Amino acid sequence: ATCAVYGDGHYLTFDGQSYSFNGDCEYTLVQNHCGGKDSTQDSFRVVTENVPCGTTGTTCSKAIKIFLGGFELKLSHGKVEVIGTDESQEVPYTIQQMGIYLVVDTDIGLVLLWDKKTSIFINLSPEFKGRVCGLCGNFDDIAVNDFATRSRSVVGDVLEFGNSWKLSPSCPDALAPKDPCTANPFRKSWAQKQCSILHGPTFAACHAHVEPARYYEACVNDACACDSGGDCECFCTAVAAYAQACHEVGLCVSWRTPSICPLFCDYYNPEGQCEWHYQPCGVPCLRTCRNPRGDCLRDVWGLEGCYPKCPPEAPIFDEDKMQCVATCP
Amino acid sequence: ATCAVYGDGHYLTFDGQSYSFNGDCEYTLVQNHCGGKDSTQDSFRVVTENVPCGTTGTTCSKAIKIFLGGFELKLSHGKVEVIGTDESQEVPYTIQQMGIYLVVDTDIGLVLLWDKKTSIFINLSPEFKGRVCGLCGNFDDIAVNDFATRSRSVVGDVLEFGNSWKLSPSCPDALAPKDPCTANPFRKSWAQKQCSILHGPTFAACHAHVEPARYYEACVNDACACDSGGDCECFCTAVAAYAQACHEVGLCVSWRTPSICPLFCDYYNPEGQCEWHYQPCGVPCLRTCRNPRGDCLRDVWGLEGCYPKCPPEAPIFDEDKMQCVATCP
Ligand SMILES: [Ca+2]
Ligand SMILES: [Ca+2]
Repeated sequence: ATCAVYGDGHYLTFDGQSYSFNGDCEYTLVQNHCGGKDSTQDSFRVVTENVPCGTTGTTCSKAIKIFLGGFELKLSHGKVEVIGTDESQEVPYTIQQMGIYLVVDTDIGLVLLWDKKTSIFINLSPEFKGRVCGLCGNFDDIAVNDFATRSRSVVGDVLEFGNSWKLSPSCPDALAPKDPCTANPFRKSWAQKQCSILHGPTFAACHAHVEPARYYEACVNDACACDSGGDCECFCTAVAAYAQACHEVGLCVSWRTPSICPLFCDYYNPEGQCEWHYQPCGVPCLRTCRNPRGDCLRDVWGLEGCYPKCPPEAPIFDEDKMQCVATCP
Repeated sequence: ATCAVYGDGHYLTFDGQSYSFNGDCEYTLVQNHCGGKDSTQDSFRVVTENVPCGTTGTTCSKAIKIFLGGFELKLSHGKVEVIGTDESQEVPYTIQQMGIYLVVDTDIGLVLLWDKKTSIFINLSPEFKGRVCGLCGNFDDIAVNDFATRSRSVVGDVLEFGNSWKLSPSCPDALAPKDPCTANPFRKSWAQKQCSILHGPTFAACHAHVEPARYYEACVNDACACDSGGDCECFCTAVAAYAQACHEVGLCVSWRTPSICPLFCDYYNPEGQCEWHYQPCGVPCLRTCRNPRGDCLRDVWGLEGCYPKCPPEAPIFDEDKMQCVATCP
């Protein structure tokens, strides 16, 4: 159970519902109290804005704003921005970047994952079941009642469900998308050649467990649509979505190849030093000044991305100068 | 003095002449005896074929064939293929891959550099001056007489000069190219943003020496034209052309950034081992079973690409399993 918003309008609910829509507006994914009685009076809210990326019109998210007790977080250009420093209580969120994921976790039990480019995953702890409303549907493990359109009513119109959670009072109404591959037929051969890796023998373990046909067509559509420049990032995000979906099951897999989506972990390594090896499965509990060896958050998973390989001498990471120091003074 | 064929129809002669043309045919760059008296009776010849890469019609080279004493080399799909094993004399060429360059050298003194995708550079030793004919012009350090169109005549028509060196008797005549950026105006902003790095402070050392305006517009044109997919490779080749042109002067520079054209030298490193650090300047003389420490070819330059960093124990490279073994048994 985890919200899966990625690429161009691909969504997967907690209860396991897959739909699609595109719209250039502001939307909220997770709300507290559903606008009613404030039971826990926390009023958590996560919102996002879509920009017309790509000439096909298939917009993708650009910025994410998080509201928590009068505290606001702005995510844009790969840098975290905070607006509003309430002089009460304290900081309730932790900002941590792991691999190619930007992770923010709340003391309430809310965990968000950010690829810093397009994708985003939201998971909810079981104590908040049912009483959550948004585009991700009610967290009740029932794919039937996940279409509550701000009025406790389930409607078969995915477009109506998506439009019901717009934020700007004066914002253009979203509409059904076109066919990216029919729009760009000349890219179809290259797109199929690139996205065929998912059905290749490398991902056979996940193929034997889940059905990647939806993710396969998602990769094809994303590659077809991405035509204004930098299609490599579109393809990499499309693949990494299914990679994470397989990883969260529990069985680690490896899919990176120097010809496709190549990381450059050597760059962070300074001169005369080599302590950054890519970890496919995902690093276990680490040690650093902020998070000691004995302390770790197990709600996170292996994920992916370059991680430092600190020497046995000074294995603690610093997180301020991106190196392994013995201890932060 | 070095032939510089790269991207989509970009050529620079030994004597320093820059022109451009595109054509889907077979052409010869360097010929021996110019079809006349065989002085050294070596009859060296390098030929190439152009394929309609990209929807703009700007073709780029795909395969290179080398003729040397009845020995033929086929270069396609990133793998070297040899056709014709004469049962006389011996092998006169050495096939070696260094960094992101595939290098073949002849005992005569001919050196070729291959990026395995599009680009190619040809240098000539001084003993072969003047008596060489081809698209690269006569090797006499004179930009005036480099337009010999197979008849010892210089013609101001670059198109005519290019067509005069076609090989297939029945092959379509080449024509002047269009404007890639006018063809794809929506890509102009992204292309300028990507190609502006050359004029950025990183390459100021070469900016203070050579004039990169031609290379700047070449990068812009290449990024504009590359639209059928994989524009990242087009941009990377366009940048690396100027990078090599600056490197051959003598002053080493660094331009790689994990956000742009990122190498994945970590991949070659096996588990528990980190002995592949990217070298910007280019590795000095190496040691291996084929080429010992005392033996090295100094005609080559630093170039670029991932190189192994063998430990002080077993520093010899094997070249058969891509690792550093003590000595080949
Ligand atoms: Ca539901
Ligand atoms: Ca000349």
